[PDB]
Amino acid sequence: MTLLTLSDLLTLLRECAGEEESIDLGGDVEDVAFDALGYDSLALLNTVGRIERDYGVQLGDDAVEKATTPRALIEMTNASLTGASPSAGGAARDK
Repeated sequence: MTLLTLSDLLTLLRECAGEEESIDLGGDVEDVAFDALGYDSLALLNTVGRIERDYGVQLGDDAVEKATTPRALIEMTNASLTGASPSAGGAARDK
């Protein structure tokens, strides 16, 4: 599917919180922790849910844990989209 952007994660977050602007904080909140901008987790949990379903991402369930900033979630998503789904692996020990 299509990767993700800051404007995306922001709006979906905005919809979750119920704000009237994808980026109400202003803009200087791309590298600020969710708790540092005003997000708790419950809202993020919902937003992340819509993303995993809307984008169909699934690199790691713990991605939400490490995800402290928006660039994190977006990174995990963009990484999933760019990854183009997994494939187990393919070591080199045959012919």
